[PDB]
Amino acid sequence: PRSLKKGPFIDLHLLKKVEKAVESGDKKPLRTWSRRSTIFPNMIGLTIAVHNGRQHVPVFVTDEMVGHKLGEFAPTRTYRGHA
Amino acid sequence: ARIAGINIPDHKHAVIALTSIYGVGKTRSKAILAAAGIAEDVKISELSEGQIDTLRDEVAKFVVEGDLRREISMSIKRLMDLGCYRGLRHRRGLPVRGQRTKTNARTRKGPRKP
Amino acid sequence: MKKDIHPKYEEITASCSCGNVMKIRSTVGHDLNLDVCSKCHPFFTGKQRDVATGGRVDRFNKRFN
Amino acid sequence: AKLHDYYKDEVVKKLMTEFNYNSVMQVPRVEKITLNMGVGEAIADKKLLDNAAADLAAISGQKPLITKARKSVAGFKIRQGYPIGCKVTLRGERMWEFFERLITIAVPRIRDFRGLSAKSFDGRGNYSMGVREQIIFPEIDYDKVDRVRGLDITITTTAKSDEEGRALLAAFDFPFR
RNA sequence: CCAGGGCUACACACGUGCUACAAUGGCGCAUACAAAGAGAAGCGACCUCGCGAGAGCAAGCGGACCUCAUAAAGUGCGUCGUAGUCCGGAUUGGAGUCUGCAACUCGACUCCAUGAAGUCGGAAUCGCUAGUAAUCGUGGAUCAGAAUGCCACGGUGAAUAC
RNA sequence: UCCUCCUAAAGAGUAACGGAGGAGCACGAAGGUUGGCUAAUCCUGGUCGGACAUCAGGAGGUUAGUGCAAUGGCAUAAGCC
Repeated sequence: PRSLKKGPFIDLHLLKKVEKAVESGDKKPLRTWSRRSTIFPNMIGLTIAVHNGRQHVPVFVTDEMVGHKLGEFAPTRTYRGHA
Repeated sequence: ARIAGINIPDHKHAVIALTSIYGVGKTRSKAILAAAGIAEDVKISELSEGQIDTLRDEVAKFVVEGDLRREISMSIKRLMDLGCYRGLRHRRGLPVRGQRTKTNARTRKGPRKP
Repeated sequence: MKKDIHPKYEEITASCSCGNVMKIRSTVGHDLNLDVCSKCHPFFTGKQRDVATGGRVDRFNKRFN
Repeated sequence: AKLHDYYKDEVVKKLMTEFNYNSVMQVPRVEKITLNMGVGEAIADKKLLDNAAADLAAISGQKPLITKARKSVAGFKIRQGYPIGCKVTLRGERMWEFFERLITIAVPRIRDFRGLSAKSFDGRGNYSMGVREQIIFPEIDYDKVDRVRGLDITITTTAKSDEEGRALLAAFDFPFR
């Protein structure tokens, strides 16, 4: 948990990407490599292609996802089972 | 001899009997007895009913037994249908706080069958 | 009723701790002192209080300006 | 006692005013109330059923009848004529006083109570609820307690529908989530 | 050269440790006695603020001067009466603090709640001859943050050698 | 050797190394009388309890039951208490 007198974290490029995707009105999935950024209430409903080191997985922002970070919806380890 | 959900034991002291409630531990019972005014080294056999109904409202001050199991269960449920990392670890049955999954975690992944 | 085989079933006065008094024919063997009543229960009054079930954008704003 | 006279004024007058009854005999009457304790684990020892019978005798006012098995089942290791359950059928004024203690006293004490869902009517207005542990009735000492030992109470009303019996039980202030 | 991931995965097996299963103990109050170290993009008094981790304000010190830094077992008075219990403290939900571009993968700590296995451990096997074993605390290197490890320092302190 | 069904041709009876099943008992109650009662199997509802135990209601009407094989019977019960 970040300290409260720091504010939440979002990258400059992701936040300006979010603003230009809102101002442009277009709602395709856009990609970022920034898993460390907090989701925000202006980003609801749009798709974020989040990097998991290999791929860009599409994340659909919900009401329930708001305060969290972006990496929690892109699992970077693939495990099915041993036996 | 009975608070919001359950029976508290009667021969035990006030804070020790008060921890038998779900949602009330040690500091909660210290604050409950401090707000009530009863000295904690009395027994529920020693104590009458007016003190324990002023205890009843003061433990209604806190989210306790039934709706607390409701809150914890719903919070795990919201994480589990959310599909995040901690929810998915709650789903497979593994540690969620970054413990070592290599050797240990028989509390989480259960007693060692195979 | 079959005369002697039944347990005793007497008029007592129950002492409702919400403030109320009730004559009740019962089996307890004393004047029972119950804790909560059909009156002033949270489900009966309307204080059942199911929580918000989703306050994330509320929580983010009460955290941060 | 209480709920009988409250019935004889308010419940008949309200089911008169909101259901078309040209006669007062059409209004549903809660006729009997049976407490069943399907003990069942007395295939090993019948000390347990013998304790459960006295538990029901402490809950109600009647001495309960022990129910022997109807057909032999090898799925549950029972024999024909083995006493496997216990029941009280209580009707009349004693049923009215049991209904008093059930509503005014007992159903607040079901320990995280959320309201009994009304869809447990079977098709003709007879209700059935399941009380999970025996200490919800204050006749039990709780200094003596041995097992959890719940029961189920089924109420037989003379209603023919589910909505008429539901309005009848709701006229006596049932919780009904 | 860069960003992101991984080195932290987990049907399992083994090694080395730490915490325990309590009453020679647990909790609450008051209180006694150390040694060895480290410190300038550092150590950071006093006071104020918060339950606390901490913050604000900020003197002193390149040090037998100031700071880290209250030693803890012990002692005195209470309470617990042998229960998985006021033992145990894993797990998990919530709310935080600090370092850092950044704490999701994957840090440390604090609070509130929860209260898992465990009731002295199979076949086997290890260390130790005296200020030793056992037990209790403190300190340093690495280091922005991150020791139950490693290296050091003291306190109490045996039994047994035919 | 004995019993039940078919062969057996609508009275009885009727053979085969013809087709199928049982008996060599049980019970002082499982006999007598009086009084009372009525199934199987599904559906719904309900603590554990779940296809199947106990409860409550509905459907159905004897598909049940008979101490024991089969046939004939049985509600006025020959069935259950």
